[PDB]
Amino acid sequence: PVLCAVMNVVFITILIIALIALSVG
Amino acid sequence: PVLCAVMNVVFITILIIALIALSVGQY
Amino acid sequence: NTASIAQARKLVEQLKMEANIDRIKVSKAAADLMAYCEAHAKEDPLLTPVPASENPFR
Amino acid sequence: VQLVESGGGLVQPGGSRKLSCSASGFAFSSFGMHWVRQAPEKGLEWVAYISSGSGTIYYADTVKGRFTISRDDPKNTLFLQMTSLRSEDTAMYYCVRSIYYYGSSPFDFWGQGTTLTVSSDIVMTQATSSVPVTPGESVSISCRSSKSLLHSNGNTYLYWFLQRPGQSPQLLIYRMSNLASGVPDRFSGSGSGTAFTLTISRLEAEDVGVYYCMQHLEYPLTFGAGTKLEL
Amino acid sequence: TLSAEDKAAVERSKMIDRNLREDGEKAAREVKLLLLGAGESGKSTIVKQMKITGIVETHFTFKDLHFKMFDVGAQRSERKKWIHCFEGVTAIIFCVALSDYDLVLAMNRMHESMKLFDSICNNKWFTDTSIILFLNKKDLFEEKIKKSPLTICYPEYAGSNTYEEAAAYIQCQFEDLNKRKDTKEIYTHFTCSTDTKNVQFVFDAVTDVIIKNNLKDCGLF
Amino acid sequence: LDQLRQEAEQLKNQIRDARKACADATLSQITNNIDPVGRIQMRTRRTLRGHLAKIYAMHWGTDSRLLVSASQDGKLIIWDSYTTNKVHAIPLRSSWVMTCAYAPSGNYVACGGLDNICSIYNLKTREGNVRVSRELAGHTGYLSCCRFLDDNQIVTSSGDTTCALWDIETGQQTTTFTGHTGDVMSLSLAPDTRLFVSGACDASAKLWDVREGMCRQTFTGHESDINAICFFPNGNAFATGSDDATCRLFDLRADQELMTYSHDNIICGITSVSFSKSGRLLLAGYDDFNCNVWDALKADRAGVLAGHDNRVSCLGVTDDGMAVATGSWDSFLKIWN
Amino acid sequence: VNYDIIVRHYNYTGKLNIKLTSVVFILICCFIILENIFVLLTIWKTKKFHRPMYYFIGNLALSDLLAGVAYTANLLLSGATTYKLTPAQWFLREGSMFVALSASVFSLLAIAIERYITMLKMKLHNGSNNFRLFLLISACWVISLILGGLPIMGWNCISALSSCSTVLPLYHKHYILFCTTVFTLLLLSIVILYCRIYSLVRTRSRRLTFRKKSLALLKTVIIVLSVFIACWAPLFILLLLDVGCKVKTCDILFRAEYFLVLAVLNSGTNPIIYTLTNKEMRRAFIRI
Repeated sequence: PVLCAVMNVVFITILIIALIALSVG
Repeated sequence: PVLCAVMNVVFITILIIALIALSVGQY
Repeated sequence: NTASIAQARKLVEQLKMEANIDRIKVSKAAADLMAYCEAHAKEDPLLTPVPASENPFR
Repeated sequence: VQLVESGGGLVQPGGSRKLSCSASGFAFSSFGMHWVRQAPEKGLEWVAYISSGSGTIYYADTVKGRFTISRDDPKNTLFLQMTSLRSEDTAMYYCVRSIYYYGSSPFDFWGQGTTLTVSSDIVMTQATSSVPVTPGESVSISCRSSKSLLHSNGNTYLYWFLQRPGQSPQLLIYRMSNLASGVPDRFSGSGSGTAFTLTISRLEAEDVGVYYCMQHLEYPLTFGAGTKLEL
Repeated sequence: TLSAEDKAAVERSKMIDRNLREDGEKAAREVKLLLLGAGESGKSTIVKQMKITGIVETHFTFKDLHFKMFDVGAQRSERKKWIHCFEGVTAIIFCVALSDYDLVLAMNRMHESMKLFDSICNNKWFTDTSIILFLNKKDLFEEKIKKSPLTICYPEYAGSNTYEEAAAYIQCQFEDLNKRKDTKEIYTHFTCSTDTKNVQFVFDAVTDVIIKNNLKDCGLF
Repeated sequence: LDQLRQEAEQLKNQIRDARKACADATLSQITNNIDPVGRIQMRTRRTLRGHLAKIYAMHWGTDSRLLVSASQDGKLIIWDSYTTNKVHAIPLRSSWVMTCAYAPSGNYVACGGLDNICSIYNLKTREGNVRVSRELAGHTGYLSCCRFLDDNQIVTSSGDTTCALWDIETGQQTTTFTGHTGDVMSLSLAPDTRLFVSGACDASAKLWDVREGMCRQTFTGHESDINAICFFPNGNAFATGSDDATCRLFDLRADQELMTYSHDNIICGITSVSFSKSGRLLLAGYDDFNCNVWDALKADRAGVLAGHDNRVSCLGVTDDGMAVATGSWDSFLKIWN
Repeated sequence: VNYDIIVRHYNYTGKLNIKLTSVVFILICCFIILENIFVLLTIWKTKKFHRPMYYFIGNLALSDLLAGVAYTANLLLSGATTYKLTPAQWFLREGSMFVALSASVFSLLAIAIERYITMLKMKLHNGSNNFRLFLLISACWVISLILGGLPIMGWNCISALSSCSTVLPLYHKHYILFCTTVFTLLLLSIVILYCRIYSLVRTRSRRLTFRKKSLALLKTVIIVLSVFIACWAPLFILLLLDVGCKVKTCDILFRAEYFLVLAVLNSGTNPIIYTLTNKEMRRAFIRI
């Protein structure tokens, strides 16, 4: 659905944020 | 469609595995 | 008038036709209904759930 | 119902040509359209297919890249833009109507054909290219496939066509048992996966011709070698 | 895992889905109006105002709105058996003859119109569908009240028998027949068989109903 | 006049006395040693999306696979219930459709509604589209139900307080069944198609003869109008659905009511009834968005098929009894077993 | 990157040490949490299961719930006891609070955008347009997460000490001016959108002409804009006077906990407005 698409987008986004956070950490 | 969805799933798995590797190893 | 008598006697003849019918006993009628329901109970895919092998709707 | 093709003639090897079939008498935008060709002394052979709405296009492996199929729905025309012709590429090109839904009869109507002269798959096998006929029999021919045509739906996508001498091929039986609208009850189909049989009863004329068995399980749709019967 | 024919069947199904969605989007931008009112109420004048048995469908257009009017008074059946087919209309045009305040069916035609309006305005299906009340025969009502009193229809009436305040009294009666005032609105108009402001009034009332519907849609109302 | 009225009163009392004289024991007193059907669990196997308005009727094909459904967006859609494909989508000339019917041979569909005409669409044409074969006009009220006898005869029921038997080839009524006093809301054909019953808006179902045109019997007992009616598969009993939250099972040979299917929890009208294949189950669609599954011999169930978000306006079982399809005003057909 | 950096940063701000404000703030905050749960379950409790105009009140309720839980996490872990936290945990806490508030403001903008689009296109029958719900809600959550994670992704004050904000020690100052600029842009966009909605409704209702409201809309618009400005703009002017003044002379700061609790009170009073003004869902909200 659309809620699940938004959920996948926010999950991949928080994953990229964690990835850059480890890249600086 | 289905090819873009499979590519997105593969990219999500690659990001998760890269995060797991950067958590195990270091830079 | 004329239409009143026409409608009244139409109802009268219709009920005369409806009253001269052979009635069987309600016990016999319900016995026939339950005999039909028991004779065909195996071929009822909603009564007895059919296995998913031969169920066309999975 | 009319399918009339145009664009034939003679072409030197190489180059280009455009075949066009004008459709009249049916809802052209609802039917998928096929191009099948027939060499001068050979059987039928599938060439191309465009869906309804042009959303799906297939070609034969001996044709892909050189040809282009296209349809013009408001003009009720079907086009075959063929480039880089070869000497083997000469044939009579038929335009074939085909509609696909549950219980439909695709390949039911065929065009008249235009002669064109040039100066892994499923193998369908016919028994013998000729069957003798003496008055007072009931002929029964066979067509053995090289793959189980019985899909998991229960359908068995094998068709039977009739081509009268100097005529266009006519659908007889679709999905191996369902006889098309307008054919007598003489023609009957039977068999199993990889084994099929067309049974004719009560011998008469008008059934003289070459009988082709086509499969429709997957593309490309491969015909059979044809089976002539004469007397 | 589908065969060669099943894929083409699914493709035909998807084209059919596409045409159904196109037809739905085309039929969603069209006002659906329902004409009601007793016989000889002058709704023939209203269906003639457009100037561009069973149910009768009148398609007319205006300043960027396509209207469809459904004259249902032709068929006589139990109205409660098919009135739920119109529970999604935009408005309800209700024609009432002002000149029928003294005529009798042998009862009173104005009372029959009021009973029908009471039955339709407070129906459980049109619980928020607004009503566009037309009051036809205003000039005939002028001459009739110039000759005959209004007390024959409303004995409880006590005002002076003149056109303006008696017309206001009739409108007040019809609007007081509205049990549900929080959800629906009644846009009264004193039409005649002469002028062409009727389509303008229908357009204005439908535009107001569209504004209220959008306000209720996006939370505000 | 008074002699005719008193004669009708005495004759109604004679009919009532004859109906009481044959009621030796009720159906509960005789179907008491029957082990119950247990709990009937049905799940939505299919959900057919594509209608954009309230679905008003449906009808299965005789091959138990193809549907037809009429909604008030002006579309007759013919589904392939096994794969949810839409075989055809017929645009109606009048979007106010209240019924549909699939011919027993599969060649035709029919539909009608507030336009008073019963249009008959030809499905298997040579030019590959579905075109109106006939428009049967002659009713003066809305057409509420229609069933095919064969490819040439269709019987309709309208709000003219009358039913009629048409000849499709000519286009004119060969028989008009009169005798009701309210809007005829539904009919149901016999398995041998020699008789049919019709339920009207006067709380009475009448058993008609197709070849003769006369009303054989009349069945009273409902407190309100009858919105739906179906036959027991045996052909000599039928169930009626009324607006007083009550199904009743009448019998043709006993000429009276056998059993009433009601529940104190249920206060909403009934829009559609249908028996199962063996007749043991009596499905009934209600106004409270549900679809209760009654035991036709015990009358002791409410086995809910709750899947809809609006009034279940139509339902029907397949000819092989394999599935139950219910259509509702929420524009979705669901298929149950 | 040890604790010495957070200690020396607090030394750079002078917030070093060595209250009932916490208990009243957690009272206000659990009130916010409970009303958020109420307004969020009400969407699930009713038949609003599809409701494409809804899910926006749901997103606002969800982000307000996250603002509540983030304010609990901040208040329980703030004060002189904060020194036991690592820079990672500190960045995590502050970024959580910022992503909560930014998600609230962006969801409010999404509500205003959907309302303006619905008001512009008259759209006689209800329109779903799920392709736009995805874009709006995903943009809300993604941009809020970006603004909350910009500190933890390196853009911070661990490199140069001169850019230190005395309200948030480890935070970069240019990041704070950028975040408050984005907040001001969102505020201006929301007010412009609602004023244009009112203009559209007023002119369209004025064009009509019949004898037998628009001012009822002005009440809703003015109370929405009023609570939004009155409970968010103090933080805007606070951070503006922080960034645009000399260092260590802004003694009127250090009471930002009251500013933070009023800014989260904004989020907490949003759902009571968006469920009391909407009578359709107030019908669904029968009792507590």
